[PDB]
Amino acid sequence: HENLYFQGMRYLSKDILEEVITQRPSDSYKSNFGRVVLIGGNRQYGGAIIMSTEACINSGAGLTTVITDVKNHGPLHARCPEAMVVGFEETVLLTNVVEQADVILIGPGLGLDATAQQILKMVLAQHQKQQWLIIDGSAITLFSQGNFSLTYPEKVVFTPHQMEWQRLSHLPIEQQTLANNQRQQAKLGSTIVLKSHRTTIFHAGEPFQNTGGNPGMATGGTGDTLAGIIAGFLAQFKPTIETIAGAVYLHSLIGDDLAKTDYVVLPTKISQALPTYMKKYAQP
Amino acid sequence: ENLYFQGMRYLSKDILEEVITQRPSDSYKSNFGRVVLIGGNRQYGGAIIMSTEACINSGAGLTTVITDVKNHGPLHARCPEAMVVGFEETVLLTNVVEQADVILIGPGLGLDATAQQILKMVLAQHQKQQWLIIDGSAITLFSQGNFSLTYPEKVVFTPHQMEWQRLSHLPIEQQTLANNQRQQAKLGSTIVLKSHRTTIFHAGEPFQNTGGNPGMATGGTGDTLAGIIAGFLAQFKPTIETIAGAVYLHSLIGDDLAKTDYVVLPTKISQALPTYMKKYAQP
Amino acid sequence: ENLYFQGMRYLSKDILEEVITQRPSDSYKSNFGRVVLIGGNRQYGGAIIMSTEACINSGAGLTTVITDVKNHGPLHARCPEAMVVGFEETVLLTNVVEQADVILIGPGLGLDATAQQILKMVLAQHQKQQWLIIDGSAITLFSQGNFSLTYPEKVVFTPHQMEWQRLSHLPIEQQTLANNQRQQAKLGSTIVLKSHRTTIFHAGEPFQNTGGNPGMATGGTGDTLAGIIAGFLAQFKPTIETIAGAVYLHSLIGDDLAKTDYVVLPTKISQALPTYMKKYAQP
Amino acid sequence: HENLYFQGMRYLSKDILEEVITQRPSDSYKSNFGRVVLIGGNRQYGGAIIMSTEACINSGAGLTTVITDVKNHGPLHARCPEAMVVGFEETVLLTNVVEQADVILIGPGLGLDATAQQILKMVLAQHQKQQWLIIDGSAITLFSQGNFSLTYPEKVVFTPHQMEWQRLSHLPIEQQTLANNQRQQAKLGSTIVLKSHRTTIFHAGEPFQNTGGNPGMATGGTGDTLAGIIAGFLAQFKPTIETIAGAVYLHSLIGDDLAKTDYVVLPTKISQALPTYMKKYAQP
Ligand SMILES: [Cl-]
Ligand SMILES: [Cl-]
Ligand SMILES: [Cl-]
Ligand SMILES: [Cl-]
Ligand SMILES: [Cl-]
Ligand SMILES: [Cl-]
Ligand SMILES: [Mg+2]
Ligand SMILES: [Mg+2]
Ligand SMILES: [Mg+2]
Ligand SMILES: [Mg+2]
Repeated sequence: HENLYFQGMRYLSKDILEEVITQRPSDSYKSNFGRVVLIGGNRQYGGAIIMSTEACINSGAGLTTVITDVKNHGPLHARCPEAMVVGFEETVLLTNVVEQADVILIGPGLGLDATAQQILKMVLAQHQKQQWLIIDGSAITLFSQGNFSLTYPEKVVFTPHQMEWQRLSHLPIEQQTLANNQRQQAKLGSTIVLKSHRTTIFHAGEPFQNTGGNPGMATGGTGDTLAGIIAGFLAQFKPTIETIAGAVYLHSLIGDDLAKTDYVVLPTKISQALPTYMKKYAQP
Repeated sequence: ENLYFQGMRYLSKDILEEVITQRPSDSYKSNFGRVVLIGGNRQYGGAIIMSTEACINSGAGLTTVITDVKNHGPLHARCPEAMVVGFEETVLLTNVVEQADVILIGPGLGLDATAQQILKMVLAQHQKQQWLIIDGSAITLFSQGNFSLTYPEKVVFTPHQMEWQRLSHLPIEQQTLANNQRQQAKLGSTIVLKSHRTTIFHAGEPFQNTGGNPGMATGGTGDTLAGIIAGFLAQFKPTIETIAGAVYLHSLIGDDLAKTDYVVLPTKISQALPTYMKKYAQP
Repeated sequence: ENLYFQGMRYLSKDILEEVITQRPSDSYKSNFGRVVLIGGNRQYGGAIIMSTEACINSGAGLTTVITDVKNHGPLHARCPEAMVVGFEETVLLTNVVEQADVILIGPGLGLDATAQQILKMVLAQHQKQQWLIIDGSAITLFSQGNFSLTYPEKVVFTPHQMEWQRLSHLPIEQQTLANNQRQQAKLGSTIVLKSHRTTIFHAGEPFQNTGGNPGMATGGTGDTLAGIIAGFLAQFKPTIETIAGAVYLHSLIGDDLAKTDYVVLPTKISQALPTYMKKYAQP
Repeated sequence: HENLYFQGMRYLSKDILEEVITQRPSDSYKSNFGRVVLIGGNRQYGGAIIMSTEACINSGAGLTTVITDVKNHGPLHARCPEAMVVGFEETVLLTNVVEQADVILIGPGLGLDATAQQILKMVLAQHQKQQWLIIDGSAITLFSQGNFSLTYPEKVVFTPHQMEWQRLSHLPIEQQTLANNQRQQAKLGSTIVLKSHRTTIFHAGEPFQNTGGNPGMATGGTGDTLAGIIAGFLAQFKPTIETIAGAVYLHSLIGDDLAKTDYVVLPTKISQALPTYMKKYAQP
C-alpha cells in the first residue's frame, strides 16, 4: 500500500529543520539566543529536570536557569555546569529569574504536592505576554485540576500525552479525533503538542503531523528531553509554531537514528547529539 | 574433560534470540515495566547505583530506586533517568513498591533493622503478578528471619555459594545438582546459583551458563547482573528463559570486553546493553 | 571591507608557537604554577566549575578553588584534580591566596558582601610577583568600591562591554581604540576587552583576536577563557603575549569545534586543550 | 653518546610487566584479587583520594574501600561506584575495614591536621604483619614528625618525593646518593619508592631504576594515581618488590604514551587506560 494522508495537515520532514534552524549572525551574543528558565524536579523526580536542562543547553539556548529542589543542584551541575540554579525556597530570586525569562518550561519531575501547586500558581500569575510558557507533565495535571484560566494563551504550549490531554480537554481517548482535538485546542487558544507514536501539533493554523518516533524511545526521560528541546528552540528561533514542530521533528529524527543501533535510546544521548545534527540543517 | 549432566541445558546465543523481542510500534514506557530497586546503605551505595545503570540500559521502562538519601546525588549524576525514594519516606516507599512490576532487593543493602523492616514490608505486600528478586544480604536476612513467600513461583534468589548455604542449609561440599534441585523445589522459587558457570534451578530442567571470566571478578559484577535480570523481567515473557537470557547476556558482554580489558568494569557491561540487545533482538 | 588600524597587531597561530614552550625534562608540578580560582556563589557555581576545568586542562600545575561549599561536590565529580576551599574558611582561604602564583577572581562570584570582602582581601595582599585576573562581577565590585591596585602591571581585567563601561566610565559609543587605550593607561593594567574580535590593551601596541564565532555565544564561554588565561600565566612567560596566546587558543578551538557543532559547549573547548597545546608546543 | 648505567641496579622495561602481570586463573573470584583500603582525602583535598580510588579499581583490585571525609563520598561514587565508603568519624567501621584489608594505602589528600594524625596512629597501631601498608604524601610527613616506629616494616612501602624523603631519611637532597639512599632504606627496613623524573625503588635487593616519566605528568594527582596503582598491584600479584616496580613502570609507560598526544596528561586518563594496557602484558 501507498501512504494515506489527511488533507489540511502538514506532514513533517527535514524540510522543517531547514526552515527553522538558521545560521547565527556573526554579530550575535548569548543574549540573542534567549534566557530560558526550566522549572521542575522535586525530591523524587529530580532527574527529569536534569534531562530537560541537558537538552536545553545542547539545543543552543543562550542562558539556562533551573528552578528545582536544592537537593538536585549537585547532580545537575555535575552533568550541566552551564546551567544556573535556584531553589524552590528562594521566593524572590525565583521570581526574578522568571521575570527575566524569554521562555519558561514548567513541569518535568515537578510532582503534584503543595509546593508544586504553589510554584505553578506563582508562574501562571507572573507570566508576561511576550514570554513563551511550556506546561508539561504534572504541571498539565495541576493546571487542569486547579481550574486556572490563561491570561495570555497564545504563547502557552501544552505538551500532554494522551491521558494528560484527556484531563485537560475532557476528551476521552476514544474521542480524541482530529476535529475534536482541534476544537479543544481552539477553546484554549494555546498550542497543543499531543505526544504519541506520531505526535501531532494543534494550533491556530493547519496542524503538523510528526512522521518519526519509535518504541526504543519509550523510556523515562524522553518527554523531559523533548520539552527541553522545545524550550531551547523557542529561545533562539522565530516565534511561530513551525519552531515547535522543528523541535518535535529533530527529537524523533535523532531518536530514530539512534534506535538503529540502540535497543533502548537513552534520552541523554538525544541531547548530546543536538549540536552535530543542528549544524547539518542550519539554513545557510 | 568437561562433565556433562544429561538433565542440564547449556546456554548459547539462541536464548537471546528467543527472549529479546522487537518492540511493538504502539508501545509506551509503561509497557516496558515499572522496576523498583531497593538497596544501597551508606557504605555500599555504589552497589545500587550499578544495579540502576544496568536496569535502565537493559530497557526497563521506568526505574525507581529506594536507597539512602546519601546516595541520591551520585545516582542522579550517573543515572538521571532513575527516580529516587529514601528509606525514611515510608508512605512513598510503600506506594512505589505497590505499583512495581518487578522489585529487586539486596544490592548494597546491608543487615540493619531498616533493611529488615523493608524486606518485611516487600514480602508482606508481594502480589502474584509481581516479580521479586532477592539478592545479596537480602538473602541472608530472608533466611535468618521468619520470612516466607506467598507467591514463591514469582520469586528469584540470586545467591553466591555462601548465601545459598545459608538459604538452603547445604554446605558447599553438599551443593550437588540433585541436592540443589531438591532445595529449589522446597522453596518453589527460581535459584540463580552464581559461580563460574552460573546455574539456574527452577521447576523445569536446570540451565547452565557457558560463559564468564575472571576479568569480571570485581566488586559490582553481581549488582550489574541483578539489574539486568530486573530489566529483563520488566519487559519480556514471565518465564525462566527470560532470566536465563539476562544471565547469558551479562557474561557474553563481559567475555567480549575481557578480550581487550584485563578487568571488566561492571558499568561497561551495562553501557553495552543497548547495542548488544539490538543485535540479538528477534526480528 | 575590514578596517585596519596601523597600531593594531592581529593574532595568528604564530602567537601559540611563541608562547607554548616544551616543558623541561626536570620539571615538577610547582614549576607549572599554583593557581587560585575564586568564584561560584550558590546560584552561579557552574561558572567556577567551568573555569576550573579550563585551568586544569591548560596545564596549570596545581589548582585550588575558593567557592561556596555547595559547589565542592559537583566540582570534584568533574575535576578531582582541583583542591577546594569554602568562603567561610577564612584562615585557609588567606593562606592559599598568599601562596598562589596566579589568582583569578570573578566567574559566578555575584555581588554580595562576602564577595566584596574576599575581593578586598585579595587586593590588599596582592604581591608583585603574582598575576591577578579580575573577571565578571569582580570588575563591577572593583569599580563600585574604593578598591585600588598596588601593582597594576600584574593585574588583568577581562570585561565585556558593559563591565568596561563601568570600569573605564566610557559609554559603549565612546569605546574607541584611542579612548580604550587612554583608560588602560590610567589603570596601568592589561584590559582584555571581550567582543566578537576581542582586543587586548596594554603598555604596548594592542592585539586583536581574529577568531571567534556565534556558536560560542553560550553561558560559560567567558568562564572558560578566564581559566585558560589563568593557566597560561601560571606556566608561561610573564608578558602580554602569554595572555594573547590564551585568547587566541580559546577561539581557535572554538572555531574548529563550530565546524561540526552548532553550539560549542564551553567544556569541550577545555577538554581539547591538551591535544591542541601539544600540536603548537614550540619544539 | 651511548647510555651510562650503574652496576648493581635493575633498569626497568616492559620485561617487568610481563613478569608481574599474570593471567588470572579461571577458577578465581573477587576475593582472590585482594581487599584494598585507601585512606585520605580531607575536606580540602578529597580529589586526591578519588584519583587513587579510580587507579585502584581500574588496576584490577578485587574490592576497594575508601576511608575519607563523608564530604567526599558523593563525588567519589559519581566517578567510581565500585568503591565502598567509610567516613573518618566511623571509628568502629573504619577499624573493621582496615582489619580485613590485604593492602592499606594511607596519605593521598590526607592533610596534616589532628584528625589526620589520629587516623595515621590508629592505622599504624592496627597494622598486621601480613598486610601491605603504603605510606604516601602527608602521611610520610606525619610519620616523620610523630617519631613513630614500625612494628612490621618489611611490608611497609613509602612513596616520597625528594623533600618528603629528606624529612623521612634526614638526607638533604644534595646527599641523596644511591649509597646514602640505600643505607637509609636499610635503617627503616621498608621499601622506598623515591619518586622523581626517574623514580628509583630501594629495598632489600638490588634497586630498580625506572626508565620512563615526562614533564606532561607534572600535574596534581599524578602521585595519587601511582599510589592507587601500587595498591591494586600489591592486592593481586606476588608479594615481592618486583610487583611495586611493575606498578611504577606501567604508570610512567602509560603517561609517556599519552604525552605523545597530550601537552598535560590528566592523571585520571592513566587510570582509565589500565585495563587495556594490562591485557597487553598479561603473561600468558
Ligand atoms: Cl528522576
Ligand atoms: Cl519523560
Ligand atoms: Cl547505613
Ligand atoms: Cl550565594
Ligand atoms: Cl582535591
Ligand atoms: Cl599528586
Ligand atoms: Mg523583561
Ligand atoms: Mg497495581
Ligand atoms: Mg610565597
Ligand atoms: Mg584477616
